[PDB]
Amino acid sequence: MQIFRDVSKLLVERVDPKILNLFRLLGKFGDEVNMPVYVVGGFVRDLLLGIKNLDIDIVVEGNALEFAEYAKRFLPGKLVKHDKFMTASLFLKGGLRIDIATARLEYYESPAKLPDVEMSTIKKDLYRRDFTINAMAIKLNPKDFGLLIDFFGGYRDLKEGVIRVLHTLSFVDDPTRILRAIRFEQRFDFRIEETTERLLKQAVEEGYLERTTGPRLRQELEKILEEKNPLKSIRRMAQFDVIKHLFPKTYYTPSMDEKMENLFRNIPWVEENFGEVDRFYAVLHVFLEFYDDESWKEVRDRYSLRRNLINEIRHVEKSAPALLEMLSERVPASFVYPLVKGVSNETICHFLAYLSGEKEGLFKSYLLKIKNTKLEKINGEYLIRKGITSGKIIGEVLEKILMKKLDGDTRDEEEILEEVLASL
Repeated sequence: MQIFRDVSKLLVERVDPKILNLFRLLGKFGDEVNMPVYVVGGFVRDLLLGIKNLDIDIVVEGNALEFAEYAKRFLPGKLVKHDKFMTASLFLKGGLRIDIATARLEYYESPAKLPDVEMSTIKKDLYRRDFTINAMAIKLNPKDFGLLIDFFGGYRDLKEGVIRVLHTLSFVDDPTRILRAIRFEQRFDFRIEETTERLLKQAVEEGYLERTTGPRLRQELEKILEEKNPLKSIRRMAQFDVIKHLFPKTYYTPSMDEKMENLFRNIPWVEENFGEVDRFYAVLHVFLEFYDDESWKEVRDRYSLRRNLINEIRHVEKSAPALLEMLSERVPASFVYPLVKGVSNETICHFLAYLSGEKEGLFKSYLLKIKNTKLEKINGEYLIRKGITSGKIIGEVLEKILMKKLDGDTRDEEEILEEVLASL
């Protein structure tokens, strides 16, 4: 099994020359300060897959700051230190930005957060990363420029479309990789090789997800949501029984899957007509239907959710059956007003998770009819106080006019006279 391979030709072929020359310079600085320099990770994966990947991620076997400082005086830019054991970024005025980190090992005392010491060679720094396809480096120092360093069978695992962990305790160490594996599985068209699959299942069914902290998990979750085909990933989690270990009161059923399918289908039509949609919460609107208060507080606290969220979910889960019936009978827009009156985009999606076909089509417009062509034109409360006093009664009036209007009457101030007649 080949570890070292000359990928020089491939780099000159695929990488922008302005940037290739930079990699060269960096290598050269490495020698001039006696640090081995490497580009690592996704960039190398992406190169070999022939996938554009612009950013530059540098690993040095030495002091990151020394190197960034040295680099800085030949590459005019802004040098930010960081809070990471030895991490810096040089922001070049030309636009692009260099990340620079010291090669590090991770040792795990428990299945939580690892000890780090720089006291690592590049080997150890690669050995601690998640999957073989992400654990590859290319050396930038002049004599070794364009050398693929692949300790773990990553090149081969690309050509076989495989997601494979680097050692046996990989999931137990960081159970966050359970979600990450699915994510890169759907992101390329990859499969989780047998052995690692078994490892994944053990970790899932032995409590490892619960043993990890909420925030870490949430973040890998949002990341899944922003990937290309989230629904695939979600179904993959369910295939692996992950969802229930993430949310102990949610059961992923053919019923839930349908809603979830409707959900995603309709989500962009909502970002389209209504603005930004937090996909994490949209998905929770479904996951968390029918949660009891204590099951909720447990989940609300583990992942850090808004307190009101259970209220909004409950509004949809409770009003959903009524909503279907109203869309069956082509009831007037005025009748679905109270259900969506001033609700979150996420709640909207959640309503859309229940429908398809004609009901979706109608509801979709009723919604647009509300978004716009809402909006009183002339009538204020103060257009009303010229003829009529307070107070609940004027508001009542304004909404009746709004409402007769939603079904729609294009003119006006007949509507007021018209409905004050109704009031008698």
